[PDB]
Amino acid sequence: YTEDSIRLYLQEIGRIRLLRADEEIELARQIADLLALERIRDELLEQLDRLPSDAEWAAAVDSPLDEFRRRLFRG
DNA sequence: TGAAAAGGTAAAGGAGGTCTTAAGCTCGGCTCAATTTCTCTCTTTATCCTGTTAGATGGTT
Repeated sequence: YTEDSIRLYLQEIGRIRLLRADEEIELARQIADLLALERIRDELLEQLDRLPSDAEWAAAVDSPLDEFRRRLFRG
């Protein structure tokens, strides 16, 4: 039960293991997928002048709402 | 009826206000160089935004 705040942040950091290069490549692919999906949604926002619903966004990707949502989560 | 006793009138003179000029000034207008604002352009910075590919991976006092 330390009072220092920086040391607590450093401990919280140390509870996470460094990535490996293959892990970086794998995560980078999912990040790119998320970015493209976000760009599409942004297009729906311009078309709808409102936030698209997950169903409309899933419809914009021709994807089942479950599959789409899980892909979004992974990203 | 005579006689105070007050009340008038017509002057002279003064006191006071109101007019007239010779001397001088200074004051505004008029011109006319001689310039400070103003308002456009025409730039020229002042400020903000985005990106950067060797590898790096837990503090100092």
